[PDB]
Amino acid sequence: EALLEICQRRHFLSGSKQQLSRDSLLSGCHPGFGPLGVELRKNLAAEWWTSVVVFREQVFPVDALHHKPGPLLPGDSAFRLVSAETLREILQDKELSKEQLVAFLENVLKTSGKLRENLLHGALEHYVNCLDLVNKRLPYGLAQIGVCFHPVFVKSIGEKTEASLVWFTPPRTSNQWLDFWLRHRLQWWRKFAMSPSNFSSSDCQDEEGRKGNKLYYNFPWGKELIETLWNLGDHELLHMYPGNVSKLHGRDGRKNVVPCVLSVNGDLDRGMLAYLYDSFQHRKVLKLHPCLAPIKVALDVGRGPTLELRQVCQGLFNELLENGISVWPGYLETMQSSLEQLYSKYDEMSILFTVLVTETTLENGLIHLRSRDTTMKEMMHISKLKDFLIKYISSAKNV
Amino acid sequence: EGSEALLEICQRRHFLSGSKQQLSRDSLLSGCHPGFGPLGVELRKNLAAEWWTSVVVFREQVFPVDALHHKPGPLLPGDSAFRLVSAETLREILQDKELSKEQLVAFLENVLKTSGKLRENLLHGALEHYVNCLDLVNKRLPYGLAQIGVCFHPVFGVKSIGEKTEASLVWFTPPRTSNQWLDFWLRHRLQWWRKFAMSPSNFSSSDCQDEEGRKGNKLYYNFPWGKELIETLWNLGDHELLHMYPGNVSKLHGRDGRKNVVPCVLSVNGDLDRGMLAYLYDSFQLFTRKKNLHRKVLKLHPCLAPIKVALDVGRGPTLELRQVCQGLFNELLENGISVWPGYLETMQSSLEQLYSKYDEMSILFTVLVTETTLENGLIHLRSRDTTMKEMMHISKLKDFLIKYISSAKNV
Amino acid sequence: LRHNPLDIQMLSRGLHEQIFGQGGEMPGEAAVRRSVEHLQKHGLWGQPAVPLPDVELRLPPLYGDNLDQHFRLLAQKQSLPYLEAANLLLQAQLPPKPPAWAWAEGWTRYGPEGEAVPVAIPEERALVFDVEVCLAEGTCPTLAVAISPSAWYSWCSQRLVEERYSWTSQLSPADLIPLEVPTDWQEQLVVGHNVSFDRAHIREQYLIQGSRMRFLDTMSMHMAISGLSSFQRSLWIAAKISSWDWLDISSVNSLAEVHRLYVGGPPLEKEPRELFVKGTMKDIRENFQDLMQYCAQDVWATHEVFQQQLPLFLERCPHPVTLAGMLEMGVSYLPVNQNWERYLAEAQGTYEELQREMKKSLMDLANDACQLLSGERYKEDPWLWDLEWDLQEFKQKKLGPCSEEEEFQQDVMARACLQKLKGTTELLPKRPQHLPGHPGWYRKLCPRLDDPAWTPGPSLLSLQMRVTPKLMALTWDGFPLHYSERHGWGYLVPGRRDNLVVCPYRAIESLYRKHCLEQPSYHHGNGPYNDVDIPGCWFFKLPHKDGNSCNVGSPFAKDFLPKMEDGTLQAGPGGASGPRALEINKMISFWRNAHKRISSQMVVWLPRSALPRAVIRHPDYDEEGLYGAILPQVVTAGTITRRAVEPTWLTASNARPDRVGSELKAMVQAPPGYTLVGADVDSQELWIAAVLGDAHFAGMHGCTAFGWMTLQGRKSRGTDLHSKTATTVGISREHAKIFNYGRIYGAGQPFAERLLMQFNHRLTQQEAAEKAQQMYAATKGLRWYRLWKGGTESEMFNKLESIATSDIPRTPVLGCCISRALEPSAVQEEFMTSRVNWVVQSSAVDYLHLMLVAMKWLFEEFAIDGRFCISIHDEVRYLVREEDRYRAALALQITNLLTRCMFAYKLGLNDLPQSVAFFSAVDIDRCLRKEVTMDCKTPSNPTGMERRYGIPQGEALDIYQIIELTKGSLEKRS
DNA sequence: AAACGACGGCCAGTGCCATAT
DNA sequence: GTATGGCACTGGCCGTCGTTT
Ligand SMILES: Nc1ccn([C@H]2C[C@H](O)[C@@H](COP(=O)(O)OP(=O)(O)OP(=O)(O)O)O2)c(=O)n1
Ligand SMILES: [Ca+2]
Ligand SMILES: [Ca+2]
Ligand SMILES: [Ca+2]
Repeated sequence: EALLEICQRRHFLSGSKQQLSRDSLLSGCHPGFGPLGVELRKNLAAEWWTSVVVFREQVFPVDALHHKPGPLLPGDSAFRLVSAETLREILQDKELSKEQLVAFLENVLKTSGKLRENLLHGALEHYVNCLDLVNKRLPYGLAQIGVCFHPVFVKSIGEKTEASLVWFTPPRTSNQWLDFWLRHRLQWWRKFAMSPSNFSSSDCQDEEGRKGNKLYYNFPWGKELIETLWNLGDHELLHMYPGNVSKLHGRDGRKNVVPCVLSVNGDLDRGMLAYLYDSFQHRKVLKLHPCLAPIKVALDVGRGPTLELRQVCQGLFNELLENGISVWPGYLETMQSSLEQLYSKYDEMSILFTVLVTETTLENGLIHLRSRDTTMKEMMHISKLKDFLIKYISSAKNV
Repeated sequence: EGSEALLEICQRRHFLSGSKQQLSRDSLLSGCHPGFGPLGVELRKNLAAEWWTSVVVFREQVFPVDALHHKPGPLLPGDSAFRLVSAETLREILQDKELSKEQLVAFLENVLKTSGKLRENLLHGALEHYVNCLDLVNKRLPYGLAQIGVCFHPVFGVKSIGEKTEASLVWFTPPRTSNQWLDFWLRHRLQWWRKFAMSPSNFSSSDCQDEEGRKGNKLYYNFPWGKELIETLWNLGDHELLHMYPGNVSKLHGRDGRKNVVPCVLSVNGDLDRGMLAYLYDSFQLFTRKKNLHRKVLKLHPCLAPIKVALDVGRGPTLELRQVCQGLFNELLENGISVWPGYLETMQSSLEQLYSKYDEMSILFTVLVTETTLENGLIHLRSRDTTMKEMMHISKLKDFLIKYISSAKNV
Repeated sequence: LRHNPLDIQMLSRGLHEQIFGQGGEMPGEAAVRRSVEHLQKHGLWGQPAVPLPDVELRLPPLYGDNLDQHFRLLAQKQSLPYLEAANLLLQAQLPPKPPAWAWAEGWTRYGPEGEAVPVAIPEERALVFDVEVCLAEGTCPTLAVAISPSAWYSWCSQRLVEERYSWTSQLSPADLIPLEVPTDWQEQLVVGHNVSFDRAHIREQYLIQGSRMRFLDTMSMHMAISGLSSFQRSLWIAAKISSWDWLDISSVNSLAEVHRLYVGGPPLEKEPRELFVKGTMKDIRENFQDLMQYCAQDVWATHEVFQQQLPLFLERCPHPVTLAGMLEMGVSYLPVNQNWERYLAEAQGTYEELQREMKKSLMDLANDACQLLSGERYKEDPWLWDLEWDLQEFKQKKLGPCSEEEEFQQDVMARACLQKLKGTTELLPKRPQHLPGHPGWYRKLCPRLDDPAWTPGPSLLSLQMRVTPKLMALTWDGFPLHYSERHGWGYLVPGRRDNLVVCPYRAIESLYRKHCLEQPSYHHGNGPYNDVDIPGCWFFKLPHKDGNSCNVGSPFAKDFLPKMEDGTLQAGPGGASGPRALEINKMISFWRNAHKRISSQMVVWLPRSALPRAVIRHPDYDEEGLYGAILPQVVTAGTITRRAVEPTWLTASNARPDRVGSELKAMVQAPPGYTLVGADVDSQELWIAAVLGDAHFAGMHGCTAFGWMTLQGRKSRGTDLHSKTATTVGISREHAKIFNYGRIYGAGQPFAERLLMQFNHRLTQQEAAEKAQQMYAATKGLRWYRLWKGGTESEMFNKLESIATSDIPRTPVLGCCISRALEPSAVQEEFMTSRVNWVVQSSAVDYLHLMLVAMKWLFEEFAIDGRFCISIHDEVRYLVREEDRYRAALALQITNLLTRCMFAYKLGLNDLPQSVAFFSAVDIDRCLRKEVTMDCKTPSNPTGMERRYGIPQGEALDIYQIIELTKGSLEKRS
């Protein structure tokens, strides 16, 4: 699709023409993302964190290790670490070889580690200690954004960066919190979209635990899952801590209760791809939301003395960056092409505003401005521009 | 030995994690510890944000990069590194007579040439991306790629794996300026580590040379037991880049002035977990007048302290106090200040223990709302640095805090 | 002829039989017996030493009968054209000044009837030249006036005639004053007052290859003829002990006073409105004519004083050597590159950074002090107990559910309540309180909250405040500091009782324990003052270098840099503590004072077209670099000694690992294809004194004990003068060196007493007197028969006093007469120490002149592509092209030999010891440093010289190594 | 009309230089 | 072997007077 090739050209995706494909992107075995893609993902992660964690008293960060050592369950579908040092000892003595080598596989389970299939287990491991942070107040949660590895079928490894929130609730209000989080997540996904109608939700059933919900984005070929909410309950926590159950008790209504666990897990790579598709729907321009766009404004020079326009651009660049506004230092490039091609390149990169400096800036202080969403040209004084930009973004955040 | 008290405090206030027995110095240094508590995660996030602001945002030719945690495909046999395999395939392989007499010893070679590995450093992915990222600057040779990620290292059933989070910057330069650039970064990075340090003299640097003769520098922090490495800078030339892209040399070219040349590579790699541990050690105390005022507190820098202010209440009309505290909390969060909602707590101890707890948690200020506040909006404010109380009007609180933080960025 | 009768190896036969006379003469046996008796009484006779390898050279042919005539001929040949120019200028008949000065672009010449014509350059053999610079725009010259023996010339820059608000700060030759002629005789002379300043503004003085133009300074001539010492200058200013007849024949170095002295007549008129020092370019554009008239008046006065001085100088320094020496000393040169700028920047940065750290540390201390308020703990601190620890009163006047949707209403309600509370501003008084509750002393450091200059914490706290030393808890020998009114800062001895607040009675004592167990007052120092009545403790002034009755306004002054050992003068805490702040202060002490001078240095960057071809096509040249030079403003004779003076470069300071910005010397870097070949004279002044004494006594080298020890002593075995004295009296080597140099110059016993009391404050005065008496009796000896003899340097002092007491004292080598301000008739037995210092230092100046003349002759004869770079103290450096680096080295060695031979010839000695024949080593390097091996590690240059800039290590060659490298020949065909 | 905070003016000590501008 | 003057810089004390209420 033209969107994919444009993203490849503008350093959103990383790889080559054949390496980048729909299936590879969706499954997580792609070569990786370009710097603009990384910036977009970082912005999306920051928005997720501020929406979920910052403005809540019962959400805390958690640090889960990418692997779980020690003996594990045998015979399941998940990646494991083959013994590293063992590859050096066997090459100087054979233990009779032959049909007892099958037991070697069992020996793998005696020592092999495992990669992080999901962030749920790591968060669950911290429940007992993190329960103290809230003085055993039963409703509290743990959030984390991290990478996870999945088998793909010779097998392959698919990497997915996912944001996971584990929410502990009383069993009496688990469903209420479930649909509350459903509403909040759906609104958050709709927030930045140019057409929120393409984000949908559905309700799903399971034999164990309780009901759950799935969030889908309608890509041009069909609906694709991007996040799931599951009301797991108490089986996992009880299994992880057999024996004296009292250690798992939180406080609700002045009485002790074993918490119910809900999990909210969303794939950020899928969300980033969905937003890229959304912001692209007779000129090829990516109208990414101002909050999520990786680069806001681009600077350039005009006809005149170089060692003055360059200094003006340097000053404007420093001023814009000092206030947290990302900038594209286009002033460093020579006048290699016409202005229209520069406008088109910035439109494809999703640059919000384009700044043109000219000798008239030196003569009068005026600077030419172009807006991504309107294509109309304007003139503004330099000392104002900074403030104006912030206002714009601020409005986009409040609207 | 203050190493025991410091770590007990660090565990208690959820900077670290795990039981008391498990935690130890060796585990922390090796990277095999259970992990960091929420305060530790917030401290690491602050440190990463400061590093990114100092390294990436302000420069015209530094870009982010993402490197996969694993590298698939064949590799050089003999490294003995861990290999990735799915348990779903750990029984179908040997079923029904697949050379089951003695070739299973030679199957180790298959293990060396069938499965990938977990990346040990962020350099390799950046070197892979170099060619594609070269288009970002129309081949202007001086440019960098930065990334903060997690790496895995074997450590000594018999051996285990330790995970360390590290920030890496690969800077491609003209060869002639290479050495100069080294020094430049050697200064900048070092100053950064001195920026937030209470004792910047404890951070030190040394010069070193590779057995191949290449130059480099090592950055150390002086823990109570000795010097520990926290960051390294190496000049790598074109060796790794040339090998990774055999054949046509010209395709690696970039512009230095008006000369097309293959860049020299400079790798800067710092360990963020070790940096956070060093900063925690530095902020602790570690004489005559100290015999009386033995307060235990972690003087983290305001730019790094995970929590800025803490909110609580006095005894009185609960609903009104709760409403005003909720409003203040919303206002403070809206402006980017992190607040500890202590007004939700039911306590059984005096203000002294509250102050001690907030000090060990490194809370910059503590704001108290009292009955009399309802009359005039004057709240009590106590400062971590001074421990002296003041009366301040609510209508301005927010602004003042911002001001304070802002000054900390520059001063 | 390889050993003199005293079994001391002498010069080799081949060299002795071609430098000196083959016949010569030998001392009588009676003198040898007297010398033997002297040596054996002192106990040195039986100490034979292994001989050094012999040396043979085909020295270049000399001129005349002996060395003296050779040097005279060389100096006269060097100085003839410049004396011709000076004589031409001396007979000048200056026409009248032009009726109206011109508003033109460059040089203009004024003839009869006021006609003005533009010219490229004056094109005159001699000139008197003055320049004026406007400090408002930098250092670029503004306008200048010159006079030849035939016409007047005036010059002005484009920065005056044309107006524009942008001019590049980096200086270039395109804006300097052009004087030299292109390629009427090549030699040219320029005269002026403080002529180095004018030279600094000349276009062609910055070229790498030297030029034949030379500069004679009126100020140096005045210093030589009728200069004054510092004490004499102070008394002369005070007037405008026993004899005052010297005032009418001397004055200060100002041009006005000099013209008043030599010429007399109506005084000179200044400009009360100093349009150059404090005006602007517009003021100059408005007051052009008056400024030009004042400049012409100054030039006329300079010409008159030169007329009146030149014969006097030619009479008081007959020897041609001195004039050539001054001429060559007046053409110093220091190359630099872009690195220089970097250095400055880096140093400045480091400075600022350290200051910030220091400030931060202090602020931290302030915070840590506030807690002491609790429980009145401050009342027990032996430092802060007496501060204003007052706290003021504040002032006044005038079951878990789940949230539903639409909770936004709850947030709006909370926001409305917050807004309702925000409006309760009617009760607050408008005039706010300032940080109540905080101690008043802390509040003094806190800026007002409402100001736009507010900063968090006690940001106003800084060094020089009385609070800072109290906070650091500083101590002196473990005794805490304190401030009073009968003195500035002092220290507190806690051993007092009998009611001499209860804190000082018991709390302070413990501190001393922690220092006494870690190693009527019983402690002795400046002296107690019962006017200060702190209970149970004595107050002692910090010894001021100016003696008692003076108040020390800060314990961080310059004279307190020595501080104490690591076990005192510090506090236990670590980060942000007193020790680290003291270290920072010590680090930045040098830069704090020297930064203005160092950064103000004038630098001119040569364009590519100006570079010699050897640099353009050198493989080690980068097209993107900058190459420039600094021409130091050293005055050839800035002291009555005739010793050169300059505050920036001619200093004993060198790179140190503890001081920031100390690598300044290392930043003088030779351009590609060039090296700095130089050497340090081995114990110059001590050897001069030794040979003087030896010639006085018996005419044999080493006949006196001082000369013996000077020859047979080695630093590596501790037998040299400095180490021997240090091990005999018990002090550091540097302190012993200072003491020895002070004693050599005629300093008496009280000077030694005061200096050795300063070096260690523990030593009492009643024993310091004994120390000084014993040491001087060992060195000097008893005065006369009853009521010098018996000393190791008795004969040296006898000769120095005899020559100083002569009717017209003169240097024993070249014969330059002492200044008229110090003649025995004028002073009448006053300023004797000044004359004793002068004789030795002027002999050193003569030695330097001889070195310069010999080096110039050798370079000219053998076409050595080099140039004199600089001379600092007793070390000399030349900028020599790389290919000749070895040849020049040999020349230097040769010079040394001849020079020493010359010094031996004029005293009546016909031998020279082999020990002092040649330089111990010759240094070859591309930068200036004490040794070619040190990397110059400094806080501002932590990675070292080699790592950062790329300067490798140099070489330190011996005589034999140079001989084998050159085959003992200076010819290019070798 | 009473208490206060702010401030040009004065004093002391330190550092640099007897000179050019 | 005695040491005066002037200039730039910072800190501390002061008595006088507008502002608030
Ligand atoms: N108290 C002093 C000491 C030295 N000088 C001068 C004389 C020379 O110009 C130079 C001598 O300094 P060194 O450090 O080079 O002296 P030595 O050669 O005597 O020292 P060492 O034996 O330590 O090499 O400084 C001086 O005027 N007053
Ligand atoms: Ca002049
Ligand atoms: Ca003049
Ligand atoms: Ca020396």
